Amino acid sequence: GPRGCPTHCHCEPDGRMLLRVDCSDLGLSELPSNLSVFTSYLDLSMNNISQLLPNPLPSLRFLEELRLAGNALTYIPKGAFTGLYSLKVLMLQNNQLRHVPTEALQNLRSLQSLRLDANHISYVPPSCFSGLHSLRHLWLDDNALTEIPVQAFRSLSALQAMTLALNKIHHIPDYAFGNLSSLVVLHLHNNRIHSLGKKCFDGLHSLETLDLNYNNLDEFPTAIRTLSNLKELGFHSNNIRSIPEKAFVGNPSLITIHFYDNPIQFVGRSAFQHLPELRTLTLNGASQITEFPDLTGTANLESLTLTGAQISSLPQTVCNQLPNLQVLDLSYNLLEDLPSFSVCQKLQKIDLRHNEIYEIKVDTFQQLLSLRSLNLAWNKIAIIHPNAFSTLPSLIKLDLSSNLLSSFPITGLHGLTHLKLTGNHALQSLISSENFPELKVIEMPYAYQCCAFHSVQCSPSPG
Amino acid sequence: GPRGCPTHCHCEPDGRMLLRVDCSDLGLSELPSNLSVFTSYLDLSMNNISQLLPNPLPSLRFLEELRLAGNALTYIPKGAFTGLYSLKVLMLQNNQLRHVPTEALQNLRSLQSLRLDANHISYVPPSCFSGLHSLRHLWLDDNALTEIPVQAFRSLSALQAMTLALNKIHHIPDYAFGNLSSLVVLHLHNNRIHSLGKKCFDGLHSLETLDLNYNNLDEFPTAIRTLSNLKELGFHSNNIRSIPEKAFVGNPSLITIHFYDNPIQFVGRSAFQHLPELRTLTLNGASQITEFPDLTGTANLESLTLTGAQISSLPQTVCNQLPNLQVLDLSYNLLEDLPSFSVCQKLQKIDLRHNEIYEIKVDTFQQLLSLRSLNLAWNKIAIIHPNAFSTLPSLIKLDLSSNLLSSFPITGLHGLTHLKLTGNHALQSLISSENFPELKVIEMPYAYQCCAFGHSVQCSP
Amino acid sequence: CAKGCELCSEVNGCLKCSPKLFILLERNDIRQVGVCLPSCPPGYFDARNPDMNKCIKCKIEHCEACFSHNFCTKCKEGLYLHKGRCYPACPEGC
Amino acid sequence: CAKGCELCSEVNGCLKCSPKLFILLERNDIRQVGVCLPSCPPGYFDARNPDMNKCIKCKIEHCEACFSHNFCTKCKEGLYLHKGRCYPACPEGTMECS
Amino acid sequence: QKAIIRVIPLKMDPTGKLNLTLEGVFAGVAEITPAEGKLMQSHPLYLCNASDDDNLEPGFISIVKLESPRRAPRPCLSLASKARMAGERGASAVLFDITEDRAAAEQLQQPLGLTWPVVLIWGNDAEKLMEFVYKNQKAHVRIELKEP
Amino acid sequence: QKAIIRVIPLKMDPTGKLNLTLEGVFAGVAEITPAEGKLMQSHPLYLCNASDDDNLEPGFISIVKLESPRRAPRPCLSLASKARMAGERGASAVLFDITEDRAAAEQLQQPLGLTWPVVLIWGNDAEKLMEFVYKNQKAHVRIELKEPP
Ligand SMILES: *[C@@H]1O[C@H](CO)[C@@H](O)[C@H](O)[C@H]1NC(C)=O
Ligand SMILES: *[C@@H]1O[C@H](CO)[C@@H](O)[C@H](O)[C@H]1NC(C)=O
Ligand code: NI
Repeated sequence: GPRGCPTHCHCEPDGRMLLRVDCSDLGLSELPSNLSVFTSYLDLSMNNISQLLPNPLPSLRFLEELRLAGNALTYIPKGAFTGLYSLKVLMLQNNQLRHVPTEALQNLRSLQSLRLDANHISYVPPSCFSGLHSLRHLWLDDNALTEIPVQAFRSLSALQAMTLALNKIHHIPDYAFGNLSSLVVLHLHNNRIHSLGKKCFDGLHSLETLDLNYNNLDEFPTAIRTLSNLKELGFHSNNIRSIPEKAFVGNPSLITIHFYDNPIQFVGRSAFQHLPELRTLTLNGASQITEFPDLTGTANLESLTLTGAQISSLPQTVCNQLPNLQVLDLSYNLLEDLPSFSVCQKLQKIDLRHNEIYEIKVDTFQQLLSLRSLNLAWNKIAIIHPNAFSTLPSLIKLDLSSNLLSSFPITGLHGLTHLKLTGNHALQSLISSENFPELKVIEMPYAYQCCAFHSVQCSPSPG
Repeated sequence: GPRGCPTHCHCEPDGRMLLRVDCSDLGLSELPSNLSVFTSYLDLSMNNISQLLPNPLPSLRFLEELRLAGNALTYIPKGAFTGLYSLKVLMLQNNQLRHVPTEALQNLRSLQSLRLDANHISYVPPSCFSGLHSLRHLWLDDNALTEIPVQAFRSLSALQAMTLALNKIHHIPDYAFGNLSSLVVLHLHNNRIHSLGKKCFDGLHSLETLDLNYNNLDEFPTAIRTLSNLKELGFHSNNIRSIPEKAFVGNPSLITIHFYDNPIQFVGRSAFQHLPELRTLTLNGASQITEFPDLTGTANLESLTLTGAQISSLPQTVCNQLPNLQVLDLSYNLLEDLPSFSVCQKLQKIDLRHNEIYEIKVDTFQQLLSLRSLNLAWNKIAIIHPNAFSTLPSLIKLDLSSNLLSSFPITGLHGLTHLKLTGNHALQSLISSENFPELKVIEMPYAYQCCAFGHSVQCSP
Repeated sequence: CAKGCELCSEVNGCLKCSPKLFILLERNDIRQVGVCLPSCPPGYFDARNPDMNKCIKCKIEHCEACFSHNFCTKCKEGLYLHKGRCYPACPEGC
Repeated sequence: CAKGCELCSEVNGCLKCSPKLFILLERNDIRQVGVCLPSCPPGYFDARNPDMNKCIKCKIEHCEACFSHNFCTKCKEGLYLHKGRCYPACPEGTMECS
Repeated sequence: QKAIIRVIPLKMDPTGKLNLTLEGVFAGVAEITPAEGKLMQSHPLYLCNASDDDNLEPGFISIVKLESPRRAPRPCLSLASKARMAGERGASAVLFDITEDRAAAEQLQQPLGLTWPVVLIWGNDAEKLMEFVYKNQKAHVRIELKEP
Repeated sequence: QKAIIRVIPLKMDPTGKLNLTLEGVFAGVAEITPAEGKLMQSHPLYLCNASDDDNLEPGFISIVKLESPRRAPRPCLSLASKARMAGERGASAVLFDITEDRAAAEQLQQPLGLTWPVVLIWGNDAEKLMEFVYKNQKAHVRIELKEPP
């Protein structure tokens, strides 16, 4: 009743005593007079307010959330917000501020969320945040920052989330965040960063997510060894060329690590030790990788892709470290003699295409009851032991293409839905009577065993 | 005896008084010992010299070229080269210097060529080049530089050629080369450069080649407007996203401009005006380009590729600005109604594949006597006027594929070596009876008018 | 073409928004349509990207406003909020 | 495997040189073989690159030694050397036109 | 070679007589096997590196109406990659309305053998399927795909 | 489909009977016409953008012995691009010895129709051609790429 709405806005009762006022998107300048001292929420988004120099309302002591996003603010006067004793959330995105207000924000002691994203902010006055003892989330996303405002951040010990993404920061010095001991998330993506101090993250005792994606990083960000609580790390799309030995020793809780779209050439054998929370590891094109990585500590990988390197041999015991592996892909390597993948009991897809494999034996794929696909395309495979596919019940797809198979070929297997044999050249002895029913996609080396023979799609060219 | 080769080196007469001495790759230290005072060229490359003094020779009055490349030098003493009065060329690449020697190089007044590449140089003492009044070529290629040594370069007014490539320079400030008024070539490729002063090249009055390739450039290097003598500009493989409206007004002598492998989205219509020396222009993937660029001043293009944008119409007069054009490629655009390409008299290859062309009329390709190839694949291309192929003598290849034909195709063209018609769905009028004798490969929509015939020559399917 | 949308379809609605705006893919019907709004709605957070700003669904158990996909800012009444996730029981102090 | 070469063939000789060295493809006569040398020879200039350093043929008219493909450092006797190119007649100013 | 495509609304008219049957091509990224499912239209931006899986009932058939590859924002993924995603996320089958981006055909050409089938469809049949889907309002349908 | 390959050394031999004959495949990048020329081996790095053209008298046939695509540096150009270059630079035909990089076949597969023919050749025959070309020697030779049978 006595609370009441300003002209054109939509209001709502917040509880028995307070008022939720929405005045967004009715082009305005400075709204009042006659807004209720009992207003707890005030949306002034998407208007034309270029100055709230000629009011404001320092009487709104119950105001929890104030939205001024999407106006034309270029300047915030020292006392713009004096009197807002209950102010929890302050939204200022998408205006045209060029610096963070020097004083207007000091001592807003209840303030927990501050949005300054999408302005033209090139400067953070060193004490502009002085007094923000409750500040938990700070968004400076999409401005014109060129450097980390180290002094100004000193006094944000309670800060839990921050973005500085989409700015132009090119360097992070040691201790740049040294006092943000509560920080959980930090976003620095889409900046211009070519250099990290060796301690630039020292101080961030609580950090769990760290986002360096899309920068110009030159080398692996060693400063992470200190971030013990890290769960999510991103540095994809940089120009990092190697991942060192013991890269992640400091970060045992890592669940996700993104580093694709980096010209990574080498990785340390130890790089991924002790990552019990890691569930997938994929390394494409790490062309100078010679050895197979050690995975002690890292037993819960259910997918492991390591393509395009120069691994010639697997340790005999490799599956000891792969108890839960479901997908293995060592495509485009230098593998000749391969061991028994039997301990890899949960394996259900294998890809060894483009290696230097010549002989598969009884052991190699034995007792892999869950194994659905096996691709061995483009090897030197001459001799497949006759029982080698015997213990492979789930086996649906089998690609033996382009290797020097022949007399003799393939049986005791039979559950197939897909078979590729194309490119096998001493296999004119292409007898292939459909003993095994299940097949719905064949590829035969010679055109003839397609028509020479229930949708049996066949290749190459049925005559 | 007086002319004298040290024990294991190979020597040679230089002129009739002087001696060319090649020691080089016999692991050594200070020695050689018995060096002819008449030695003009001394190669001490690829040895194990880690330290100079006992400096066997400050008596080599006639030494023009000294090669110490590929040793283990970490330090050069102040007087390492005193006495080398004729020293023109000094090679120190591929050692382990961490700074340019503070003094050893000062006042080598005959010195014209200095190699300091492939060291571990992180620091250039501000006076290290003091006195190098003849220095013409300087190589600092492949070291650990993080910044331009502005002071130390102040005193290199005779320098004509320089590399700083393969370092870690991330920024060039205004006036960084302000006193290198003789510089002709400058290489900065493969650094780490994200920022250029608006006047970082002010001073380089004679610069003709400039190489910013492989850096992290954010925006088009405006500081070039001052480089009036520029002939060769490279900034390919950066992260520049647009080329502005009068990008090259300052550089009328440009012959070559490399900017590929940049995510370039827009170019100013005026960008390439007044480049009479440009011979080729290629813009692939500048997807927000709407208009066809203006080429006033720029009449000598013999090749122009502008693919993958949104150009819907060419000005009626476009060939007025293309008198010497030989190759035109406007692949993957939005072209519907196209004008006469007759004024483009020298044209000998055309590619308009993947446009929205429906109608070819008799002007369009008329009087193009040098025209060998014409590709019109993947248009809306329903009609072809009487013989918009009559006046095309040189025409060897014609690709009309994945078109909207046939309601009357054509044979008033007769010399062909290649024809593609594949992908046209109403060309049931597929009655083609071969008045095309010379032709060596074909693509017919259906196998049936294909292979209907029978020195010998293919077709498909 | 729609309010702050600079590229349209009948089938797909909006295809590119104005600079500082966010694109939401609204699913009606059999339909999935592009919409451009200045701030994201309740299920979502704003996610500024250089090529395209995008409203992204807040998927953190019992959260009603997040900062990012992983980090809640306000848990439903009356759960306890600790380090950006939502619990029944507040370990150590929320 | 050859002197400073870290990757070989019989047919192709050298395929990758040690870090700071240059690769020259030496032809003789049917053969074209990779060779690694510390500095390039006379026809050529050194051209350092992050992936592969490479000896490049100095192509420019009457030049005996260049700095780069474009810029001559020593013209044949007795031509005049001006701004890295070689002329018979020295425009505007020992055979080094300046 | 080619694809017949039934369009059965979960309603229910004897003269409207199973209202649309249309024709299309099989795409070489995929296999050639049949499929069946509810019809779901998805925005081409949905099949992008960072989008929210809508987590539909697995087994649906998605229809994607491509846009001018010339006016439109640069695509987040290859069209092959998009075809894969739609299946990994939701279903065999994937239907691409190729009217506005004819060239799609030659992009969805090279094989990578996808368990789910992908079927291209242009001008006049496609024009009616979308006629059926500004909304019109419901809509609500079941699609069968099979070869002769 | 397939390619006959004559190898005639420029050393007098009425008895050195039809001296060497070998077999190979035709690419698909190329056109399948025959060709003839002196035999010249070129390093795979030669066919790189845009190394120094040796400026041989056009009409020679180049043999390129590919290397392990796994031990060897990331290649400067696609193998198709390389095949093009070799011809633009003079070669009447291009011969790729693919013993060590079997997968080349599927890279030199998609057509772009090259006036010059390119012919792939593995283990058996190739081994003898290099037996020839290797030191012992750069032995002058003349090659006929006799079209199919
Ligand atoms: C750092 O944060 C601490 C601990 O919360 C606070 O007491 C101190 O004032 C801060 N340092 C500065 C310089 O603001
Ligand atoms: C700069 O260049 C002029 C021009 O020759 C020269 O005389 C002057 O001494 C140079 N040195 C400095 C430090 O400016
Ligand atoms: Ni920097």
